[PDB]
Amino acid sequence: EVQLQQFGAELVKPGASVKISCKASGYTFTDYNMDWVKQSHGKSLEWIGDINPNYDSTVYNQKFKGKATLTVDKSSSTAYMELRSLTSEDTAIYYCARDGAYAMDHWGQGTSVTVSSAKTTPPSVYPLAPGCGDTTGSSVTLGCLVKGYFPESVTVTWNSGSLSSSVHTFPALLQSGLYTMSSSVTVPSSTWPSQTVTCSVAHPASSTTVDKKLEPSGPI
Amino acid sequence: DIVMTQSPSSLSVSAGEKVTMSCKSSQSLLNSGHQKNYLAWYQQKPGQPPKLLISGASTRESGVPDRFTGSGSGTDFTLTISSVQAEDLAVYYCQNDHRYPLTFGAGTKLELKRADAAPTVSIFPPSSEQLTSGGASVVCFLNNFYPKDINVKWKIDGSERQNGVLNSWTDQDSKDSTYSMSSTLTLTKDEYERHNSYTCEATHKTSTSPIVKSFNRNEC
Repeated sequence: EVQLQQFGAELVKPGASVKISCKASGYTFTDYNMDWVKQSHGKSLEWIGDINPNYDSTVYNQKFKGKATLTVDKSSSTAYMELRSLTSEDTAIYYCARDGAYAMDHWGQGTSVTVSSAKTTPPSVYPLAPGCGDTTGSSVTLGCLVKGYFPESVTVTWNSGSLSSSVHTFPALLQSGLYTMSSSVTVPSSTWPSQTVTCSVAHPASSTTVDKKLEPSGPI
Repeated sequence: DIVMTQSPSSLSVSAGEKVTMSCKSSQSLLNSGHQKNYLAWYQQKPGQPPKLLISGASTRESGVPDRFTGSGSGTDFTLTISSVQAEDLAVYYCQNDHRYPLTFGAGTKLELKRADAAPTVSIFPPSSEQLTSGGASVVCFLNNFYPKDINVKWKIDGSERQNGVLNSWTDQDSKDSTYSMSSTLTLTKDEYERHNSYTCEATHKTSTSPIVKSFNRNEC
């Protein structure tokens, strides 16, 4: 329907600048304004500013004056936020949203921004399969351990979405400057190992995707 | 700057019940020109952007269930859910949509209540890819319990280990309102190979007898 696609660097070095993008689709870009919004620590939503794409008219929160700068390119129906002089307090999720008569009625999916001098590190993907001699059981839980990656954005797809129910995402924890998360799935034992189960680990920050197949430990 | 103040900060109920949240502004939100109050409610489910439920204090967006009702006037606003369902687990924010700078409340978290449930426990040996990497993590999944309160005891050859243990709870589940948790004991390959029995013990108020799950490395 209406759709807002955000893009931008997820890892940016302190004191530098990043420009986030927001591609609008499914409505006339120039009939509405675009708001930008900072969510920090998954908690507090702060409004950054407003841009009218007709007049290039902008209204900033004073807190963000000089930090953020809103722009658009009506040609491609895309709004841009540029943050500058990046600092550890600038590390957060940044949303664009369409502002009309019904407040912010469609939001982008957010750009997670991490300010850090550390370099990007793709995850190790380790399969979690019942091993040794375990009960076959009426169901079987398989998992993947996604370890040693930075920055944090990772998504784990099981069998290209076919096994989307019965999926547990375990939130990442940061330890020695690297993240580790895991992801479990539970399926009938009639399913595995007779049928192939794969966890697909996408780490955009490193442009890496890793398919790990969950393999039985011995023959059945 | 208008100040939005939500109450209660958290709220737990059972499926089918009705709830009520308060939002109070420091100045009036009434547009006397429009004879409308520009207060907006948003719902943020874990890992998703905020989604608009209601603007103008009382107007639902298309496709928002009429279990949701916004009411109030001036500075006193309330969001009302008639029959809470498991899916309604989320943080609800109100938003000053009347005067720059737009400002949000800190949000009210709606948690769920169901019957106490016992965790389904699975253990997993280190993978052969992680042993090749020189690490060795032993993972235990405790799945679909209630309450979130749960203790995991790791033991190596009947001896109690508490050094490399990392735990991660899921957000509450939008279908059965249970929690899951992932306990990971990480050793070097060196120490892992010098021992044999590996156990995780799940003590949960759902019983007095812990749920235990173990394996011997030599059999793996």
